Amino acid sequence: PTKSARARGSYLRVSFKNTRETAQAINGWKLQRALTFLQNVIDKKEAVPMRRYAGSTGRTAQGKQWGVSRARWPVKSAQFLIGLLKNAEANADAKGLDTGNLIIKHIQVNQAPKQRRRTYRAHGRINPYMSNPCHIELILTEAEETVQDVESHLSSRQRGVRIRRALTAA
Amino acid sequence: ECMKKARNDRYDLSLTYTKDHAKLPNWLAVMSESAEITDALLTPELIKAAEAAGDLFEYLVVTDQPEDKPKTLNETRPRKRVILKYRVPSNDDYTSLLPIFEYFLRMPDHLVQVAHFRPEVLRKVKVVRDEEIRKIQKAEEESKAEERAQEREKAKKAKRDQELSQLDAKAQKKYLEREREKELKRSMKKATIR
Amino acid sequence: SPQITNLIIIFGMMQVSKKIPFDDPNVLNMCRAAYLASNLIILCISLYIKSVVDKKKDMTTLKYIEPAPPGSSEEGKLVTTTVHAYDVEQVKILIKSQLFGIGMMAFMHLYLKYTNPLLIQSIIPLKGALESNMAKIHLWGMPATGDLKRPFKQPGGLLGGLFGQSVQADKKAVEAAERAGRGGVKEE
Amino acid sequence: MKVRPTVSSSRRKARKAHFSAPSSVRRVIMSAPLSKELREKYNVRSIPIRKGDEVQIVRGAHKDKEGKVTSVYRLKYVIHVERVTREKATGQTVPIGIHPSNVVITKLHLDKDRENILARIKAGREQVAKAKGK
RNA sequence: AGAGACCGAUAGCGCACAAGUAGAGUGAUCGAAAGAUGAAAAGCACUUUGAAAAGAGGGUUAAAUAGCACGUGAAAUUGUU
Ligand SMILES: [Mg+2]
Ligand SMILES: [Mg+2]
Ligand SMILES: [Mg+2]
Ligand SMILES: [Mg+2]
Ligand SMILES: [Mg+2]
Ligand SMILES: [Mg+2]
Ligand SMILES: [Mg+2]
Ligand SMILES: [Mg+2]
Ligand SMILES: [Mg+2]
Ligand SMILES: [Mg+2]
Ligand SMILES: [Mg+2]
Ligand SMILES: [Mg+2]
Ligand SMILES: [Mg+2]
Ligand SMILES: [Mg+2]
Ligand SMILES: [Mg+2]
Repeated sequence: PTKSARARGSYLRVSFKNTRETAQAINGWKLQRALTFLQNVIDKKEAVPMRRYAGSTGRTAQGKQWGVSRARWPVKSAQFLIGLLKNAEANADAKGLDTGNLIIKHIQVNQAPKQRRRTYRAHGRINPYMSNPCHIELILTEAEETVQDVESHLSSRQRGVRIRRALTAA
Repeated sequence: ECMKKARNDRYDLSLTYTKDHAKLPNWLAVMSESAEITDALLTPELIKAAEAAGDLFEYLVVTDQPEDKPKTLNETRPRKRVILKYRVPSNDDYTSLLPIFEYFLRMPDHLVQVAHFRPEVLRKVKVVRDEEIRKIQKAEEESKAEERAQEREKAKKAKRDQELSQLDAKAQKKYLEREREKELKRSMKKATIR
Repeated sequence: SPQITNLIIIFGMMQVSKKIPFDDPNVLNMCRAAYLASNLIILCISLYIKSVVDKKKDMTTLKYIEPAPPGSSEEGKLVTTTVHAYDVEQVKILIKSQLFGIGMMAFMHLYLKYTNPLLIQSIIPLKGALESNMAKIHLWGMPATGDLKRPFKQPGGLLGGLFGQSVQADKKAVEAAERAGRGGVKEE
Repeated sequence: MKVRPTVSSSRRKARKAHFSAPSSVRRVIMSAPLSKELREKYNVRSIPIRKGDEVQIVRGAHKDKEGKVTSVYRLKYVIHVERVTREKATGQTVPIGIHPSNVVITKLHLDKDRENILARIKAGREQVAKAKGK
């Protein structure tokens, strides 16, 4: 509530599927690790595993560290997410949080209203040419995450057994 | 006669409004958070006893908030109290003040009897209490944020001086022009708001 | 206007102050006696106004908002009083205005030893006391309505019209300020 | 209950007429009652409100506020009262629109025209009372 | 001009709106979609991050998950948990 910062963006013209995969890849991570990984994705040094939206995509060796075979490098999604993470960093700094221990606690990509264009087909036909923009929303929280009734309605026979056993034992 | 001093000195009394009542004599007044509470507590016995008390009576309060204005959340905790203040007559005629003193002593019993209200009345009071608590933590946060904002402003000025000092002549010129252009752009963006 | 009337009176009074002999202790003492008589008369009418107020013993409830100190950025304050108490308080502020005037007069006449304002000072405090708001409502008996509405505005001059903001009897605001929880301030 | 064929009790027609009335009709629509003192003085119950009138607000969140009518915005069916104002975000002061039927006229702006009006109303009311009292 | 056991924004005239308009056709002709913030714009000052769009604080309001993609806000379909 007071140990968290949040950021969001709406109607961002970036691929919703790629952004969802990237957000799922960085979900639950430390902020610095997520930023480094996103820059690595932009530089094609680390890959985002394509899990749900992966139909007929390619295979790469960089998916080994995720256990998958299909992974890609959604550069545009990585840039948008880097911008949003930086905004969350600025919000945390303004609030006075320790930005060196922040954790990506919440991240969510939703579909935004679609933008319309046209494409021209054979035999004088017109088909839709749509973009799939997304809303992104994320919450960073400071990480602590250090986590460290009685029988009441017994029968008379049960209670007698308990008492006998206790008397016999001691 | 004592409404001014009661409101000014008593923090808890300042959380309530002040309304007259047709039942009471024109020299008395009721201070409450709810007309339902006023109806439940303004008994004819109390009205008659206060009439008997007369001008010796100063005030009678049922409260859970402190006399002085709290400054911390640990301070602002409920603490049930019943207070009775009155002036001392010069002739020592205490029989007139006996009804007030007796009813005051029996106040906890009557309050246990009748001072239970439907959730709508409770929600009316706890909203005010939550607003007060929020006001306290608000000022706490403004003080902390002001201190850290002063620190950040000093850091910004230091960074500007440190990086602007070692640039080239044309680099400094371009940097100043960019600062001015960005400031003007943001000012025009603020001005273009409908 | 009272300003113009006072200035017109002064135009003749400070003429007479340069023509009546002031080297004469007898004439000076006659003027002093007139000034002290005026002071005692305004004592009398202030006491009579207080007596009329006490006789009336009006217990009507009144609420208003006092402004912050002039020109300050502080919060306002809420006053819930009775009309009896407000009348008493304004009689007392008239008394304090007296005491201030008397002190200033004694300072400029006995320590600095100035003599010109004596004629004007023997009239203007008396005229203001006779023309005051309660010298209207109680001494003269006109009703306390309109400009005679209870929470009188600040008695300032032009700087009063600038910074001496009018007391607010707003029902919307009074209710807002009434339950703000601003009592119990640590005098300190 | 209406009887005359020229009068219509159509809600649609009434609303259309009210919300598309011209300025002269809106003047009569935006009438305000007189105070008790003025009513006793002039034998007139209500009059169309005018800029420069002094009014007291008797309904709404601004009850008991008094002031001079500074503008009669017929287009918005409201009036503007001196010092009955509000603050925008910028802190700029804007007047608050008050319906004239929510105020009472405590002091009238009087010139022969505003008065021929009062004399006509008074004469009509007195005649009607006399005829009914016959 | 007055009415109705009529319809209530896919209904009722094609048209509750800059509708016989926008647009199509060489032309004769064809011909839509599209109403609702709030009592009042009081339509978010100011700080901060950002190249910007915007975000985060903060403010207005009875209410902002009522913020000009504005009453309510279903299902299909989607994201997170
Ligand atoms: Mg497949
Ligand atoms: Mg295949
Ligand atoms: Mg293929
Ligand atoms: Mg073709
Ligand atoms: Mg598609
Ligand atoms: Mg239709
Ligand atoms: Mg529709
Ligand atoms: Mg149609
Ligand atoms: Mg054409
Ligand atoms: Mg709608
Ligand atoms: Mg809010
Ligand atoms: Mg809602
Ligand atoms: Mg709503
Ligand atoms: Mg909605
Ligand atoms: Mg569904």
